Amino acid sequence: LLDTLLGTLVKELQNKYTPGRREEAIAVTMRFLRSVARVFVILSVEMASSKKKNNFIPQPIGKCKRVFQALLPYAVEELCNVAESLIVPVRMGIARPTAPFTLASTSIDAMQGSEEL
Amino acid sequence: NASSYLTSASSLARAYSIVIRQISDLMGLIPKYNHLVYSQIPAAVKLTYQDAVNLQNYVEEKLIPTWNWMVSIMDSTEAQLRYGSALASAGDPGHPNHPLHASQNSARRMSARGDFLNYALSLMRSHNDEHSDVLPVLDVCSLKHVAYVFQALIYWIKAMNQQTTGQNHPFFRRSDSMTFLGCIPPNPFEVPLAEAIPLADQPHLLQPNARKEDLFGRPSQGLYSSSASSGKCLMEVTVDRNCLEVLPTKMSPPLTSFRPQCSFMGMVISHDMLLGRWRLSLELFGRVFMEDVGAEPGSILTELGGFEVKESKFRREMEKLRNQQSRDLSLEVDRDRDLLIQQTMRQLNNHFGRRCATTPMAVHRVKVTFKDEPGEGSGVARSFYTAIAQAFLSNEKLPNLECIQNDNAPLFYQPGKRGFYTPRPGKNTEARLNCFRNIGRILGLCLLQNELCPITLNRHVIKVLLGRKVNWHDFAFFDPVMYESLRQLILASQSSDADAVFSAMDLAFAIDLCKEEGGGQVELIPNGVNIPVTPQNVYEYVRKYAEHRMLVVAEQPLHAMRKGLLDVLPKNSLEDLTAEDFRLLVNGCGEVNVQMLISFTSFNDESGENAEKLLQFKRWFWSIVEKMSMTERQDLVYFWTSSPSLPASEEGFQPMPSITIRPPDDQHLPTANTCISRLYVPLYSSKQILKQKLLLAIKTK
Amino acid sequence: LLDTLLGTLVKELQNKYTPGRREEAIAVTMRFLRSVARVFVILSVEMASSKKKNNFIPQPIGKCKRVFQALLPYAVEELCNVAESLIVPVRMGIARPTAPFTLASTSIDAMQGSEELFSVEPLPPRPSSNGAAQAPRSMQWAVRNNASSYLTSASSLARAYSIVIRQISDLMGLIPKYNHLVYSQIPAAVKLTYQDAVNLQNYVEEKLIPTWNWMVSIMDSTEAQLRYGSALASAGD
Repeated sequence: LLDTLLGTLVKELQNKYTPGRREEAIAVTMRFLRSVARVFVILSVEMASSKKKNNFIPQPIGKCKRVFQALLPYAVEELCNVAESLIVPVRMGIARPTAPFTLASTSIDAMQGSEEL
Repeated sequence: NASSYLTSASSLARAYSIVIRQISDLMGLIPKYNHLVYSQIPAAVKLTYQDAVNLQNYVEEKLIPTWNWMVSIMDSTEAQLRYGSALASAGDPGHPNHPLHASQNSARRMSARGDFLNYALSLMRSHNDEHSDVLPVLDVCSLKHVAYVFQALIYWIKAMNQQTTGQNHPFFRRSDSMTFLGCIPPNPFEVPLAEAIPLADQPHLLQPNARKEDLFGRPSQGLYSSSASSGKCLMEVTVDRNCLEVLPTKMSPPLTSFRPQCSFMGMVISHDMLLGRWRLSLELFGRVFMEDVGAEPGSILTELGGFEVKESKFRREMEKLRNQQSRDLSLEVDRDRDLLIQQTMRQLNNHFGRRCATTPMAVHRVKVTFKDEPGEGSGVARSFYTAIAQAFLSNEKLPNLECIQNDNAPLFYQPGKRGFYTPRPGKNTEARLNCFRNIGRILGLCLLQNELCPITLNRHVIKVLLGRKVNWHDFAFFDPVMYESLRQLILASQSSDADAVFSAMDLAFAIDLCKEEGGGQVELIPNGVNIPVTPQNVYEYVRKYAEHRMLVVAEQPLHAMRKGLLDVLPKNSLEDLTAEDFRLLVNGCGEVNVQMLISFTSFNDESGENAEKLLQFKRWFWSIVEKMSMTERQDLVYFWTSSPSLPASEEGFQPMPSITIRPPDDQHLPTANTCISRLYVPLYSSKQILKQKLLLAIKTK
Repeated sequence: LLDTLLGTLVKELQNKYTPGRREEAIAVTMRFLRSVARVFVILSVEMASSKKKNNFIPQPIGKCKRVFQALLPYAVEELCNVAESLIVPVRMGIARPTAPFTLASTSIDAMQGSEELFSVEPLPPRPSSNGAAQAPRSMQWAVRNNASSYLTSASSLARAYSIVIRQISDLMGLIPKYNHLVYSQIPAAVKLTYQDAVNLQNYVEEKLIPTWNWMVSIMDSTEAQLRYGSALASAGD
């Protein structure tokens, strides 16, 4: 399913015959990559990068990485914007206080937290 | 729960680090995009060269503000730390305000208003550089988010850089274990050994919590305004955040050949120079932020980790490896030193028997037995290790080993400082070769068995055992006296009167080696006797003599010890280990520390007396230990845990040795159990009787 | 004593015949004004401005204000520098956590604390020749650990910045009536010209621009968030 979605996005991005189609494809890809970056960051934060077994990629994180690798030039730009958004409150001294939380050692716990979100 | 600002800041910084790591991976995927993504994944976006270049420009422009922020904070904090270190060097340790004082321990022990006033006054004094004779007020533990951001940006720089990628002799060049990344090494000849390599002068400086500056000398940096007007080639001196924020802001085609190059500051940036520039900050970060900021992939704090991370990883790997094989093997050992040597090598050869070659052998536990002496467990194994180490390390003749297949002088000698030993080769018979292989084998066994083998070795012996490359500075650990003589000769060769002095000394390419190695005159080079030593080739002569005195004399001993250690420990775990780490892991701490004993000590009771008497007895015992000498210290540690050396850290002692109090009695000596390393002490009613009984107990061997 | 010090500073500031005297006098005045700003800021932070009895002036605070008025064209610059020094960590998010403290309601209790902070000795020379506990011994002074919160430190530093900015504003508002209010009554005052006042205003605005941008950004953001919340409440279920 993800492969089909990315194929449609890429095919519409590389369109010259239909006028005014590249810009629409750019906007659609931008919004989709923003959503994928949001879910990727949420899942990555909810997890712990354990060195044991050298997994380093669960199934959802792998899907997000594949999406980023597909539309790479726009994925990196959206990632830059997301990172700057995350870091602006930290480097302006306006971060909202929160309570400590334990990082999930497995993936089912990460799914439950993400699903409530 | 806590609902603190710093937790949110650190979490957001971790999210930023995750995104920056993803950006770095994506950016590094471009040079192989047509092979790693386009060909494999069915849906991919065409990528040219110009769009990749514009993409890099976009990423750099977006990352500039956070880069400036992190540079400001890091420069300011490194300046504060360096000024604190300089003031500690130039200050009086007796004053309460000195950094190296107990009052600054931050754990043993003003008002909140006073603390804030100190912080504000420090900021105001530092703004215009008026911070002299007062230690800067900072809290590095509150800069976790800065640590995360620094880690992310250093990962980015390292990833892209890796995408890009006396006489000058590598023998004289300081090795990786010698120098610090990004800082040039001190000149081997200009600085005396007392300051260039303080570890050689005082071997007793090796401790689990040791700063590499004290052991291997203080490094300098080629920075500051001299031939440098870039912005980061100027060495950080100012403390206030305003100046170190103005400085980094006031300075203003096939796709497979991208070669991304990082110019954040208008100049090519190498991560090594950044690590050198923020050395103290990174040391503090690694020592403080390791549980959290040292866990993410590609952590520089992990790569630059000290002894703690390496020892924990090695011990965990050893536990994993020794538990992966169900083959349990043990030995039969008695006291009689000649019989001890014979039975030990025979049983070790039997341990080697029934297997031909190739894969190393792994054991689960060691169960040393004793004839006519009861006892079984880990304690008897530790006793065997200590006894065999002492027997192998006795300066007296050795029993014949003619039954190894069915060389008289002692194996190890002290070339320089007392307590450190290197092999002495004899006739190079197969018996001595097998004995050296056996000593390598039991050193390996003590490595896997988490037990302290006690054979103290010279540091280059440890290098040849671990497979590193010997530098001239390692020669400084051989013997300080004639090493200093060689350094003085090198210095004198630079003088204008070098030729006359060399002719007067009348040195040739031959070495007169005494009986500790075989004796006689050995030619460094063919026809070297007829070739005198000249200032033109003084570097070559010094190289040949220094390396010859310790490397070639014993090719066969060390080279056999190499397989002796390799036949038990696979080569995977010997990497990421230095000589100091191995010495602290096998030999433990050289001297027994009272504070180290206090760190892991628990007390029980069986007499049933009141708590006051038990507390008084514990205080008396601690006072005894404090007023009690080094040889008696090793005697007491032997009487306690059947070993004379404590392991490197708290973990490594199997039982966490404890002390129990027996019902009072003036005629019963204290006892101990090595299998659990528990010391039972009677509740002596008088001080002098307690001292006498304790000294009698520790005097037993 | 303060009058004599200010008189000598003014006399050496308005001396032209001696070569190189004015620059040295300017540097000395800058150093003295930095020290005065430090003591003034510490005293003000230690205190609480109670509206009761409308005192508005403790004895040392009035002395610092007299010093600032006497050397206003340089005192305002030194106060600007002090305010920037106090406000930079707050707006750069690096404030060192501190425990909350009460504010002195009397001038006889604010003297303590300031005494222990200012009346201190320098470090003597060497005779002859959380994971905080895991820090190296030589760096133990650089690591800490009733509350120890970042927000308390940020608020206190912002309070200090507010005090300094209020003093700066009062001094610059005194400029139009400098001759009638400051020059004639005070024995030791500095002559002020119109171009000097214009340069002073430009300097103050240029120094205050960064914190102004910081507050404008934060306040516009939070106001937009609150307005959106109100609109959604009006349009919500």
